[PDB]
Amino acid sequence: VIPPAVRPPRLFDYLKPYVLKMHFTNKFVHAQVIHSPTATVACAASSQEKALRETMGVTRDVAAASKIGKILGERLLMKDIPAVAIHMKKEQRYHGKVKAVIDSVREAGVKLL
Amino acid sequence: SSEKIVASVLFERLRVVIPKPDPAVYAFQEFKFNWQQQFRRRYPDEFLDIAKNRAKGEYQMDYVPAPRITEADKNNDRKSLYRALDKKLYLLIFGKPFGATSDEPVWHFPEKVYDSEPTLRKCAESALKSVLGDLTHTYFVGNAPMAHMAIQPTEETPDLPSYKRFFFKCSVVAASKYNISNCEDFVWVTKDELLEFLPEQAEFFNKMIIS
Amino acid sequence: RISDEKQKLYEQCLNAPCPVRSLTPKEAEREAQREKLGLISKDKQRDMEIQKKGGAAAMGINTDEPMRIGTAGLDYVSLGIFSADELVKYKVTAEDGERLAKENSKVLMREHRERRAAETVLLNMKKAAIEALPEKLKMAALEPDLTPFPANRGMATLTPPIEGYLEKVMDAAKKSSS
Amino acid sequence: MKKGVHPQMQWISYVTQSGRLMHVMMTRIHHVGKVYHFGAKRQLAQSIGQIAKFKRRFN
Amino acid sequence: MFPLNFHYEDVSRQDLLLKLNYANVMEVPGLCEIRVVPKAPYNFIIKNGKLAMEIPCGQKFIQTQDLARQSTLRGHGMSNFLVRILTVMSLLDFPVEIRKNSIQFSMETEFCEFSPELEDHFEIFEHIRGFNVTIVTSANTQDETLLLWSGFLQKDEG
RNA sequence: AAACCGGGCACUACGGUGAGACGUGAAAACACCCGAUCCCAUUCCGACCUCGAUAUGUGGAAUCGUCUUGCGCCAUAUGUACUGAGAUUGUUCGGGAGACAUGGUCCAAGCCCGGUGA
Ligand SMILES: [Mg+2]
Repeated sequence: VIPPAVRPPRLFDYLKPYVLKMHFTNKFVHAQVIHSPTATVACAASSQEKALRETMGVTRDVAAASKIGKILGERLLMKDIPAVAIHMKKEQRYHGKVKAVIDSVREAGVKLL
Repeated sequence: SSEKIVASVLFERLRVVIPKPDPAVYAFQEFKFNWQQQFRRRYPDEFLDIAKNRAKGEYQMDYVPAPRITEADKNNDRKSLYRALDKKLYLLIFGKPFGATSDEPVWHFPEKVYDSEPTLRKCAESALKSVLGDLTHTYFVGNAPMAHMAIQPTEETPDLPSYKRFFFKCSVVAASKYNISNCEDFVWVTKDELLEFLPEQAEFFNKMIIS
Repeated sequence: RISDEKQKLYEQCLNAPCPVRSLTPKEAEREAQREKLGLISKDKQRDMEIQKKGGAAAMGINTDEPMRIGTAGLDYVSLGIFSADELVKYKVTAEDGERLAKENSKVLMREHRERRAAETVLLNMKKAAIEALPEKLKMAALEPDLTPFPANRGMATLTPPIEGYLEKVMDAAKKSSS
Repeated sequence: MKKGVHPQMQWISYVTQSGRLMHVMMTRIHHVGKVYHFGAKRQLAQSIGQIAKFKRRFN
Repeated sequence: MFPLNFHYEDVSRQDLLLKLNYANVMEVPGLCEIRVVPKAPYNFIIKNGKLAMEIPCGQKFIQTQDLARQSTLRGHGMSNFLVRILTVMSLLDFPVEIRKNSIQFSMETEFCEFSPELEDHFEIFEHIRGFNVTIVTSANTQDETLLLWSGFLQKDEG
């Protein structure tokens, strides 16, 4: 079948302008928080960064995803962003690296919307 | 002008036995067998007793596997296709090749100078036939050369004309002995021993020959 | 006639138990809730029948002495492939399994990449040798060689041929045929 | 591979017509693994023709 | 380690690279999977027919809706099953047919009669029509499949 | 630093979706090549997905570029069909397709991370 175009969820009562999106490659893990009204990155954490690619041994596994999630949660609380909304792609489930990033963000003290 | 194409034969005996694997690979395979047995269905003893109840003794003949290290390996017996079973062997002949550096014999492959034949594979087959006598236990691999060498005259040998030497591959099929003629001497050597025999051409044959 | 006892034995083979019962964590909590309610599954009852007379050790599973690859008297140490001191020592545990699996992945990837690099270099030199030919000979050499592989060529195995083995078997077959 | 679903395996040995020893796996249907030898029993079948029958009969 | 995969990597791949025109080494075909299905009329009910498929495959078949049965072998199970098939093929002249990318083979009860490990427990394989064995290769041409099958089928008599 | 390159998000049918041919793997990136011990995948199967593992192999599959095009899509006729008002039993004043036909597949373009430039 022809795949339908993916739409953001429809607004019901409130805006919720901060959206968390995750990306994983063969070498690095990524996590971007997007400000939807301006299409700008409010906060981002990845193991490809110059300050982070040497402070951890493995930059591609589940442990790296957990570390990047904790770093992103601390950075989000530093920018006074109390809560984010989770966006999963077509192939992403609540398992493995996605689960590690989500659990580390929630454990850092950021509410999930 | 530039002519006299030379066709060479890389005559090959494949590995007789599998080489020793890496110890971690063997350890993981043995662990993978033993670990998966815990989660696999164990057939009852009565089904095995179909074979056990008629597991009948005989006059009995015990099998002894042949050792991987042969007497040719222990004696370092060259000209033998029964040594270095986990490695590959290559045929070198001792005589005068197409090059004219001197009138002294040197180790080389079976060559023949191309004159008028339709293919270079025919020239390589004629070169091999002139050495082993017949192509009964030989198998040529591919109509194309596996590699080539362009030999140009340098500042110290201006008498040698320019020519190209083309290498063809041939496999030993089943014969463990060959009648080698039209040469003074011959050996069966591994890749490392052939590189040691050819110290000036080792950088080319290290790429031409996959270890 | 056709034995119903033999069919029952084959059914017992098809529904044979395992030395240890593995449960999905979704199913493990369901089994725990069934235990809380007082309900016992048939497989749980069979597993408890196994555990009261032993367990994995009574069903040919032990950790400290793993089964070797091959039959008795013909293992890799006995065939001369491996020495005893150069064998990696392990136990049948998941902790050793992680180590062995990671090292196996590293070694296999390295060996595979070495083989592929060597094949790529050989293919490039084959193309260079093809392009350095006269036009008639280049056209002749560019044709595919569809000649089948010789069946008389062998396949490398753990043990070489015995010198007086194939000749004896072929002579016996030829004498029995005539 | 799902756990608790497949039969147990067994290591057996194969010996070819030249004496080469090979280890393969097998579904566990014996108590211990055994060595199996392969003969040359290719079992080709020949039928005597009508002309051959006539020659062996009346010549 | 195992002789079939080592034979493919050490002998057949380099010969196929030298014999055929390939742009890169990842165009060389290999073995993908082995599919085993029983021949069309069978009982579907007797435990004999189920155990006659479980034992030579080494893994459990899938039984869909009770109209179809199939076993798909990959990896080391495929190589183990294939070397077991190829060794018994030295005992007779079993016919195979070469598709565009597949090698179809009929595993009759005569094949199970000549398996040395299945000489005993032969009451399992009696009154069974047999199985269809499909060997799938990653070849784009029938000639490549024929060359690969000729490379894998090796015997000491010749 | 100001441009360029790679990836992620965003924009979007002139920007979509196919086909063919030619290229490209930058000291980097993406993917594949390799494995199935744990998580996960299979009403059988590492096929898919997943977890692992890659001093440097490959761009075969996908992913990037360039052209050629097919459907679409956008723009635009000319005429006609049909039609609103109005009775010289519609001699008037307006609207105007579908199918054709002609062209185009633009221009502009945001944020973050990494690399080269620095
Ligand atoms: Mg129109």
